[PDB]
Amino acid sequence: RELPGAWNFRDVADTATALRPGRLFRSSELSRLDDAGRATLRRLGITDVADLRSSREVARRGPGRVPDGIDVHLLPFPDLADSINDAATRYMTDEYRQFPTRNGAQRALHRVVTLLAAGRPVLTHCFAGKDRTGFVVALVLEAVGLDRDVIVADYLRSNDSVPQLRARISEMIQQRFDTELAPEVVTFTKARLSDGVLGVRAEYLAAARQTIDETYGSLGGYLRDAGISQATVNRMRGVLL
Repeated sequence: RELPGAWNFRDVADTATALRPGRLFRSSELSRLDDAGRATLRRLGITDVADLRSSREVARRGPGRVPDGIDVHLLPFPDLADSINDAATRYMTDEYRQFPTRNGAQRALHRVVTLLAAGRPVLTHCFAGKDRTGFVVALVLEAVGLDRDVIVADYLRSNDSVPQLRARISEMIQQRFDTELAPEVVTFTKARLSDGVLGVRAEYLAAARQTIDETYGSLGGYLRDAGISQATVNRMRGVLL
């Protein structure tokens, strides 16, 4: 259930029940993991972490406080930083729209898939664990043949963490003279900590997915361009399903 010191944590198999449990996990950043959190990671058998945070985010928030025996792979993916909170919806949709072509997006997907295909239990995270992470996870799941509704079910679970993210942001702001704020905090604060910026919606993920088809022709063409072979996909399907 819990990963103490982090939030928005789950095994993807908790939702996508055709997956083997213990293979693909997701969460918020791990920069405040505590002793109980480190023990949870060891207990679950996670050997690899994919840290999708931008290097600014990593600089400010610090490295994931993981136990020994876990390889943290730095895979920077540009962050989402610069009553109508239809403005938040527009902004977020446009951010997702640009995900596929961001510098580092293909690199992150390539490494996550490569690790999974090798039989490594992997935890993928960014800052809030909902947008960048939600994109990468969704493509992984689609690559192994899961239906959209199952992918979206797991993606939307990040809405359950919105109160916890809000509390975390307030605490970061209180500590802003001790630790510089991650750039997304500033943008989310401007957006008046909307549920539209703190949460997720199926329209966001669908915008990114549409851009893959428009730019690369298909998901297969995106995966190929990202150095991911069908052999690797096949191995990943065998490991995950």
